[PDB]
Amino acid sequence: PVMCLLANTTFPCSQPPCTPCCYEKEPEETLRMLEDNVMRPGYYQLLQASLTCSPHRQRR
Amino acid sequence: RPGQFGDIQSRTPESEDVYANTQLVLQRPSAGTVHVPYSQAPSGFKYWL
Amino acid sequence: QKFQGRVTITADESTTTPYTTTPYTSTAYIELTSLRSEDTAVYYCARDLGPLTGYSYSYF
Repeated sequence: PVMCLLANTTFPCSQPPCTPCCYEKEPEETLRMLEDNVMRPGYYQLLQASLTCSPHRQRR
Repeated sequence: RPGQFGDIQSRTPESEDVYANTQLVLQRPSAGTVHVPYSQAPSGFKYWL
Repeated sequence: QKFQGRVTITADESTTTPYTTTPYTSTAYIELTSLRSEDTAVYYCARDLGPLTGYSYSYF
């Protein structure tokens, strides 16, 4: 694996920080990672889970 | 001669005795297209005008 | 809205060159995921003129 930064907490980059429906729950909280994970390789794994992979429901 | 005045000639405005020397060459078709491509000198009359 | 996030619809690139004087072909795939008994049906692909007809809505 490899580990994301949330604010102080960490989680595996394929996994969500918060679920279900990450952005649809809390836009101004979903800001927190997308502030600063821009330099990290895990950004497009985190983005898929948070915003695109399977329209926040089932499987790709 | 091709591409100049008199590239096609005709003894009268009603004769069938056409002489022509347009240097027409047929070329190989391409890419599985059905068409006929060719090269000839453009009308020496259209140029002369 | 019922099928987004249940389903993936996708296609394969047919030809990128500015040709096909050969007969044209296109290939599509659909995935259904997390199946329940009530998803049982017959499924059809169908051709749609919507984009060609000025980006109108479809008729098949």
